[PDB]
Amino acid sequence: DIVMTQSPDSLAVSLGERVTLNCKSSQSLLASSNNKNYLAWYYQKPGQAPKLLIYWASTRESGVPNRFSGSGSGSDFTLTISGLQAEDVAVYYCQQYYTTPLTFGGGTKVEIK
Amino acid sequence: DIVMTQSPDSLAVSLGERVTLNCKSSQSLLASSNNKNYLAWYYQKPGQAPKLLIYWASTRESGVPNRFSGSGSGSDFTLTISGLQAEDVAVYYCQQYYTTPLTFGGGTKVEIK
Amino acid sequence: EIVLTQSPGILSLSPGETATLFCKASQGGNAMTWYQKRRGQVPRLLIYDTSRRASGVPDRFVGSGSGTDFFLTINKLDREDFAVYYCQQFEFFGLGSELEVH
Amino acid sequence: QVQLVQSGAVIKTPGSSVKISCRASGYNFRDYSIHWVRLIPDKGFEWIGWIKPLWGAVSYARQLQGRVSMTRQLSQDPDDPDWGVAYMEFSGLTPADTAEYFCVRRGSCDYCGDFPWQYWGQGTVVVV
Amino acid sequence: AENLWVTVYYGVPVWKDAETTLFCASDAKAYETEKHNVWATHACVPTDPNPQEIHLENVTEEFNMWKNNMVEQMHTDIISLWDQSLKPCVKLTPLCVTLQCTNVTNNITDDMRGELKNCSFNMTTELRDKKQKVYSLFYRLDVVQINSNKEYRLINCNTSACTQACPKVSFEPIPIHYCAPAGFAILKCKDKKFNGTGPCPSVSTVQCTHGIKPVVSTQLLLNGSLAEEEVMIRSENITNNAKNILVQFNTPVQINCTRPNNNTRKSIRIGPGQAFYATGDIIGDIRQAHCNVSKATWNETLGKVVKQLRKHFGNNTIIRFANSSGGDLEVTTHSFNCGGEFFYCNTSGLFNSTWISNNDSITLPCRIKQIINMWQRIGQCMYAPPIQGVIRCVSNITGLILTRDGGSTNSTTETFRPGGGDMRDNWRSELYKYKVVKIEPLGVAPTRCKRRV
Amino acid sequence: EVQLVESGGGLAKPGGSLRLSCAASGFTFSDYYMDWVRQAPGKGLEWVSRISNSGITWYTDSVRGRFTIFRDNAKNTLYLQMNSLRAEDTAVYYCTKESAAAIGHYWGQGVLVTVSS
Amino acid sequence: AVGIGAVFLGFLGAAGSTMGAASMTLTVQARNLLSGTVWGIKQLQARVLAVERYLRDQQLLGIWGCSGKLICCTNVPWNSSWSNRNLSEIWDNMTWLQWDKEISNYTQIIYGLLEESQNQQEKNEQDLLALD
Amino acid sequence: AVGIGAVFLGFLGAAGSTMGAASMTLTVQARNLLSGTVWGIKQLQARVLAVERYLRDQQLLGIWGCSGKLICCTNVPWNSSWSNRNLSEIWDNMTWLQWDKEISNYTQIIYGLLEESQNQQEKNEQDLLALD
Ligand SMILES: *[C@@H]1O[C@H](CO)[C@@H](O[C@@H]2O[C@H](CO)[C@@H](O[C@@H]3O[C@H](CO[C@H]4O[C@H](CO)[C@@H](O)[C@H](O)[C@@H]4O)[C@@H](O)[C@H](O[C@H]4O[C@H](CO)[C@@H](O)[C@H](O)[C@@H]4O)[C@@H]3O)[C@H](O)[C@H]2NC(C)=O)[C@H](O)[C@H]1NC(C)=O
Ligand SMILES: *[C@@H]1O[C@H](CO)[C@@H](O[C@@H]2O[C@H](CO)[C@@H](O[C@@H]3O[C@H](CO)[C@@H](O)[C@H](O[C@H]4O[C@H](CO)[C@@H](O)[C@H](O)[C@@H]4O)[C@@H]3O)[C@H](O)[C@H]2NC(C)=O)[C@H](O)[C@H]1NC(C)=O
Ligand SMILES: *[C@@H]1O[C@H](CO)[C@@H](O[C@@H]2O[C@H](CO)[C@@H](O[C@@H]3O[C@H](CO)[C@@H](O)[C@H](O[C@H]4O[C@H](CO)[C@@H](O)[C@H](O)[C@@H]4O)[C@@H]3O)[C@H](O)[C@H]2NC(C)=O)[C@H](O)[C@H]1NC(C)=O
Ligand SMILES: *[C@@H]1O[C@H](CO)[C@@H](O[C@@H]2O[C@H](CO)[C@@H](O[C@@H]3O[C@H](CO)[C@@H](O)[C@H](O)[C@@H]3O)[C@H](O)[C@H]2NC(C)=O)[C@H](O)[C@H]1NC(C)=O
Ligand SMILES: *[C@@H]1O[C@H](CO)[C@@H](O[C@@H]2O[C@H](CO)[C@@H](O)[C@H](O)[C@H]2NC(C)=O)[C@H](O)[C@H]1NC(C)=O
Ligand SMILES: *[C@@H]1O[C@H](CO)[C@@H](O[C@@H]2O[C@H](CO)[C@@H](O)[C@H](O)[C@H]2NC(C)=O)[C@H](O)[C@H]1NC(C)=O
Ligand SMILES: *[C@@H]1O[C@H](CO)[C@@H](O[C@@H]2O[C@H](CO)[C@@H](O)[C@H](O)[C@H]2NC(C)=O)[C@H](O)[C@H]1NC(C)=O
Ligand SMILES: *[C@@H]1O[C@H](CO)[C@@H](O[C@@H]2O[C@H](CO)[C@@H](O)[C@H](O)[C@H]2NC(C)=O)[C@H](O)[C@H]1NC(C)=O
Ligand SMILES: *[C@@H]1O[C@H](CO)[C@@H](O[C@@H]2O[C@H](CO)[C@@H](O)[C@H](O)[C@H]2NC(C)=O)[C@H](O)[C@H]1NC(C)=O
Ligand SMILES: *[C@@H]1O[C@H](CO)[C@@H](O[C@@H]2O[C@H](CO)[C@@H](O)[C@H](O)[C@H]2NC(C)=O)[C@H](O)[C@H]1NC(C)=O
Ligand SMILES: *[C@@H]1O[C@H](CO)[C@@H](O[C@@H]2O[C@H](CO)[C@@H](O)[C@H](O)[C@H]2NC(C)=O)[C@H](O)[C@H]1NC(C)=O
Ligand SMILES: *[C@@H]1O[C@H](CO)[C@@H](O)[C@H](O)[C@H]1NC(C)=O
Ligand SMILES: *[C@@H]1O[C@H](CO)[C@@H](O)[C@H](O)[C@H]1NC(C)=O
Ligand SMILES: *[C@@H]1O[C@H](CO)[C@@H](O)[C@H](O)[C@H]1NC(C)=O
Ligand SMILES: *[C@@H]1O[C@H](CO)[C@@H](O)[C@H](O)[C@H]1NC(C)=O
Ligand SMILES: *[C@@H]1O[C@H](CO)[C@@H](O)[C@H](O)[C@H]1NC(C)=O
Repeated sequence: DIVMTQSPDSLAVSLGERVTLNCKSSQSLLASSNNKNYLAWYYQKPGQAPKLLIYWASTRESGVPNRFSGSGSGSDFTLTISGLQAEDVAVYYCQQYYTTPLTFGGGTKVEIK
Repeated sequence: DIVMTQSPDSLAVSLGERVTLNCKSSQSLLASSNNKNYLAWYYQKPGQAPKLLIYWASTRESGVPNRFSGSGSGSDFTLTISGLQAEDVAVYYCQQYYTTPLTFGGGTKVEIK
Repeated sequence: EIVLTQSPGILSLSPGETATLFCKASQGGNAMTWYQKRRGQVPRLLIYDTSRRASGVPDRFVGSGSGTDFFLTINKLDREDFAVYYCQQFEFFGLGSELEVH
Repeated sequence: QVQLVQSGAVIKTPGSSVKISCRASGYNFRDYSIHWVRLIPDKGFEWIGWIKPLWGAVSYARQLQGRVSMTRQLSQDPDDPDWGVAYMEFSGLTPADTAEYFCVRRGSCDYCGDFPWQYWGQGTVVVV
Repeated sequence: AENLWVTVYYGVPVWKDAETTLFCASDAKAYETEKHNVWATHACVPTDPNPQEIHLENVTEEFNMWKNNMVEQMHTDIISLWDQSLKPCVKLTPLCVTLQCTNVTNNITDDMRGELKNCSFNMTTELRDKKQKVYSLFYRLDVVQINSNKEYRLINCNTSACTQACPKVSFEPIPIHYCAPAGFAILKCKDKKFNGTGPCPSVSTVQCTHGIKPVVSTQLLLNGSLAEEEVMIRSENITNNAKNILVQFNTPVQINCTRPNNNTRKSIRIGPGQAFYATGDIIGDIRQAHCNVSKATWNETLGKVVKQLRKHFGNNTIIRFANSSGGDLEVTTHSFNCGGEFFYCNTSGLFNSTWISNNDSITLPCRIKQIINMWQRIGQCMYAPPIQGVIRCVSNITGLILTRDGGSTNSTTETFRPGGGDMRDNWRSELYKYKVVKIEPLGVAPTRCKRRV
Repeated sequence: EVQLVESGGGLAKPGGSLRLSCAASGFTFSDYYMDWVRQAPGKGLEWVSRISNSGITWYTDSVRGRFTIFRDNAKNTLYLQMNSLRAEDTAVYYCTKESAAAIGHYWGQGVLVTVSS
Repeated sequence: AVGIGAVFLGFLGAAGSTMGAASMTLTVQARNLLSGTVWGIKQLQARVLAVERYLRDQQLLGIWGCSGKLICCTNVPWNSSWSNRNLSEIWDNMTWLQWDKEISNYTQIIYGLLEESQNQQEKNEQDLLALD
Repeated sequence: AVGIGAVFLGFLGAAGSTMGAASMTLTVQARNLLSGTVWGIKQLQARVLAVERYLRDQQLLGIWGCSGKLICCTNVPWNSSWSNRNLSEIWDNMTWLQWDKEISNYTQIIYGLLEESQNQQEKNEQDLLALD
């Protein structure tokens, strides 16, 4: 099937400065018909149901402020933060929704150092 | 652009016998879609506004008698008279109306010798 | 001839800071090239076409500016990033902008 | 890889005619121009001149004409055409010509011009 | 009514820039010749000379001859088409042999040199048993001495078997029309003062290009396209010295070129159906091949090009012209083909000028080679057969390909060398007008009508 | 029966301006393209401009946006405004009617414009 | 908006005219879009590229409402977030070369809506025939 | 029978779904059916085989009632000797892969009736225009 591999396992940084994260795909998720690409970047808190952050591999969800950016097309994808908050330091996820079975990423647990 | 070159500069003949005149084009005016060709043979008297003689590179105008013949296709064109009259001895013109800019011929001034 | 002039020259900055290097062209309307030469080593293309990064250079070298004002901005100065910097327009060169450690 | 490998350093007499080669390997040598650029202590980079090695079309710095002469030696075999040897005979050696000389090549990108020199030889130190 | 409804329209005139493969075409008189006496006479479609064009009003497209395509296509196609007229020809495998060369029968001057060597050698006959002894005449530039006795060989004996150019096929230029396929169009710039870069205000679409005679000339591009009213200098970027400057001037400069030596083509039988056409006798005087330009009109055109060069370099600039700095043979001295004969003519009399900001004829000598290494391939040379009689030809110098030297350290002057270099500078001076675009229908636009169900 | 009768001016200083008009009687301006053609004295006739049935103008490549053409369909006339006149504009001007077979089907009488001081 | 005139009115002739005037000559560009030892391969692949492009465009039309109309109307409304400009300042002001750039970003958003509306209209037509 | 869902819904995605549910995605297989020194001949004959097959299918449609509808109805009735099964047990039970085998024998009997009914409807339309 389609293997979704996140490149770091964790990222413990300070608060205020930007970070960046990556998710590689074993298969090019760029739909040639729609010319638009298929990533769901999710955010799960400890003990909470997750929520969407990035849909169509680039576009932020309503309720999410301007400090996130889903970026990249083809096979390798990048979630770039611009400013870290205390509300943000929990697990991110990358998801392909191009085919069945729907597979997720490994989960990069970002916390505060 | 398209250069319209008349081959003689003048033609002074006697009256009653036939003549012939030619106009060469720097570009093939034969429209491949309509399969019909684009010459306006004009006739200007001294001190008068000109009038049409030949349209669609072959067809005579109404009011013009049977003694004229526009002839030829492709790039080189021939106005053949069958009988010269005293009303006819003034300047002929060839015109392409295939493109902009509309260019005319040099003007072969036919008079009586 | 295109007379190139580098404005900071000797600049001493602590590691972890940011550096801004200015190059001044006597004739405008052209691009600018940025090279790095370390001590006793071979020079390396950092920036060509005033903004484009070369192959195998990290992202913190940011070229900017136009006309007669050309900026090379280094962010988060590494220990290896304290060297001499040159700005080339077509066949002419600057005299070197040395970046020393405070 | 793309390698520009020069000859070793040299010590010459005032009035000699030094010759420095530059073996290029790893690419089609008939395509890319080879530039020669020097470095003088307390004077900076000075450009010496380029050569197009397809026909050896040379062009020189204006203040170095009459003294420099560039040639090339191509690869003539259908098996190994990916190498070549550039040459530079710099003549009329003065002690003001004590410098480090460089054969360089432009990058192979679509916005790399002639002068945005990606590849660089290790340089020959010439003391006159 | 303020709600608009979308409508898609088919046949919408709008284009994007695209890269496609244009196809060759020839004139009907060029299509009239047959049997491959020239290159590829039936491979290309016949068309009219000066193909049909219509003018486009109120349109402006930006052009660039330097990042243009289809000069790459024409360069690749002319190289490959040059190669494809050599596969039926004769390889000189049995002629790589020891040449016993003596001087030509001539009053030898010990200061100068004879440019002809009379070389005898063993040639294999049509029978594989018997060999014969036959002599020929070669040039100094085609033979080298291998190490008393004086035995030579050809210079290309250690790189390739040298394919003889077939004497049936000719090398004269015939005009190619580059025609676009369906769905693509070609735009021509009719603007006068257009330097091949930026917006053209007056374009016209055309189905095929105008006639491009393929000339092979390094310096001084011949039989080209003349400029309209003044000299136009064209470059990608003036301040870059490694870019050539293409100078196209208005009235052409008449050049005459000749080999006055009356030669004797002699056939030598190599094998079954294998013939080598060698030089026999030199009938008469041994004279040097040369060219003439007019002194007065060349001084006139140099004044015109200095007048146009002072627009990019200030008025108080001293413009001087010197000869080429060095290289191979055909990058320093201007090469051409005067009817199956490859001349290498010295331009030191032409570019010998200085210009301050305040009935004669130049003779210029030529060399002739018989074997050539066109486009500098790895293993493909070409023998060219000798041709009968005194050979003279008239041509038009249309432009120049100049190169500024690396002016530094307070250059009060700026000097200009001639230089051939790549052949594409020869080809960019003819496709500087045209570009090729992709016509895309199915536009989409709002209007005030909903589809009635 | 269809006459194109012209008017305007004939006396203009070199470097000036003039407006030349053309009234027509015999047909409808809703569906016919109009022209403007001049003849130099002793030289050939040459085209200047063309206007569509709704105001799409076509100019020769010498008048280069100095001349404008306006066809007043309400006041039933054809207009040629000439700003920044040149010495080589001295000619006789003609408004014509275009047919579908050949242009210049009918012909105006002409205005002798002499651009001279 | 067509009148009597004798000039050729050829391919890409009204490319610079306003798009309310180039719409009266669309059969010309539709007509001149299809017909036009080793080189036969190059000519042959150019010809099959031409017919493949023509088939792709006719297929994009055919899965919408119009298959041979060459001017067709549909049931999706013009979202004013796309071009936010008046109706009077497109058909009398701009050209197709200039209107192509202004909705090139919003292209391929529109085409999915066109296919969606045509599929919904086909299933509504099938149900309306089915209830009878 | 279409709803909100974000998955790609691609070519041959609903091949195993029931034929009342694969009918809501037929423009996908219609779209992905045409566009996709010696080997250029093989590639070129593959491309002309593709466009020839597309033209043959569009010609079979075009001589019937629908030329660009992609769902069309006609005037020949379903002979119950062909499949002898209920309407409820085709659109909710079987797939097109399974319905293809069950009328493959009765195929080419149906197509002649389709052409016959379309030719009869064309001549009836011509006569109905002719009497007016
Ligand atoms: C720049 O442009 C000019 C103008 O075209 C070119 O000049 C022509 O060059 C060609 C080839 O170099 C010349 O063709 C050859 O001419 C020789 C002279 O004969 C001429 O005169 C006789 C009598 O009037 C004519 O019958 C004949 O056709 C020529 O017009 C001939 O001896 C040659 O013919 C031989 O070779 C051909 C090859 O196929 C055979 O078919 C013949 O039967 C015969 O064996 C040949 O015809 C041409 O004459 C030149 N024209 C002028 C006006 O000078 C320049 O060459 C060109 N510059 C460059 C660099 O290409
Ligand atoms: C010698 O002259 C030629 C002719 O002008 C010149 O070529 C031009 O180079 C520029 C780059 O230097 C090319 O790129 C363009 O640059 C302009 C202005 O920056 C913009 O329209 C575009 O650049 C934008 O995008 C870049 C990347 O996306 C950004 O880095 C940049 O800041 C801009 O935002 C555009 O790409 C231009 O196409 C050519 N033009 C031609 C006609 O060749 C050449 O650079 C000159 N030589 C030198 C050394 O300057
Ligand atoms: C292209 O053409 C130019 C000229 O048309 C040509 O330049 C000449 O080359 C020769 C050698 O290649 C130069 O050298 C001469 O060679 C003879 C040989 O004996 C010498 O004797 C000459 O010396 C005389 O002149 C000196 C100065 O006047 C005297 O001091 C001396 O006593 C002799 O009288 C001379 O050196 C020749 O000088 C040039 N011509 C010019 C004008 O410089 C060029 O070589 C050609 N290109 C190629 C590639 O061959
Ligand atoms: C450009 O013009 C200059 C000036 O004429 C040329 O320089 C000259 O080049 C020739 C060689 O072609 C030199 O001739 C010499 O002849 C002796 C004879 O034995 C030989 O031993 C030398 O090695 C050399 O070949 C000549 O001295 C030289 N003159 C000067 C003043 O430098 C130059 O060749 C021309 N360039 C081209 C491309 O034609
Ligand atoms: C080239 O050399 C050959 C000899 O190999 C010359 O041919 C001889 O010339 C003499 C003088 O007339 C004759 O007596 C011989 O009979 C010739 N022999 C042959 C085999 O032909 C030839 O004349 C020389 N040609 C030139 C131009 O130098
Ligand atoms: C025949 O050619 C040879 C060269 O292979 C000539 O030998 C030298 O020629 C040069 C210039 O032609 C002279 O400057 C030398 O002096 C010649 N060498 C000798 C030892 O004289 C030779 O002169 C030519 N002629 C004859 C009759 O052998
Ligand atoms: C042509 O072939 C003949 C015979 O194979 C060569 O003549 C021989 O040359 C060598 C070297 O001088 C002598 O030792 C032999 O005695 C010669 N044999 C004969 C039969 O004469 C000759 O060198 C070859 N080349 C030419 C140009 O004649
Ligand atoms: C060729 O002409 C163009 C104008 O059409 C010149 O391009 C402009 O040059 C000026 C400086 O003189 C710049 O400010 C503009 O940005 C340029 N415009 C474009 C579109 O490039 C160009 O310099 C000319 N080139 C030469 C070699 O003369
Ligand atoms: C080149 O030489 C040939 C000799 O082979 C000359 O041809 C001869 O010309 C004369 C009169 O001109 C005739 O009487 C002979 O019959 C010709 N002989 C042959 C074999 O053709 C030719 O004229 C010379 N060419 C030049 C330009 O001088
Ligand atoms: C180049 O050659 C042409 C001939 O092709 C020369 O033109 C001739 O010039 C003479 C006067 O010298 C006239 O009598 C002839 O009528 C001319 N003939 C033609 C066909 O034009 C020209 O003069 C030569 N030019 C040079 C610089 O040598
Ligand atoms: C070089 O250019 C001249 C024009 O400057 C050409 O001469 C014209 O040639 C055409 C046909 O070839 C004639 O119709 C013209 O009357 C000629 N004009 C003049 C002024 O002579 C000439 O053909 C070109 N080629 C050569 C080889 O001279
Ligand atoms: C062929 O021989 C010539 C003459 O000795 C020499 O210059 C050249 O380098 C040789 N080429 C090869 C490929 O050996
Ligand atoms: C040079 O002088 C000419 C006068 O003919 C003028 O048009 C041009 O602008 C001047 N250029 C400069 C750089 O002064
Ligand atoms: C340069 O010109 C002078 C005088 O015009 C001339 O004597 C000299 O021979 C020329 N130089 C060359 C290399 O021909
Ligand atoms: C489409 O995107 C580009 C780049 O973000 C933007 O500049 C442009 O304005 C957009 N198109 C429209 C019609 O807004
Ligand atoms: C078609 O013919 C085969 C072979 O005779 C038969 O088994 C099959 O049942 C037939 N098809 C149908 C739908 O009856």
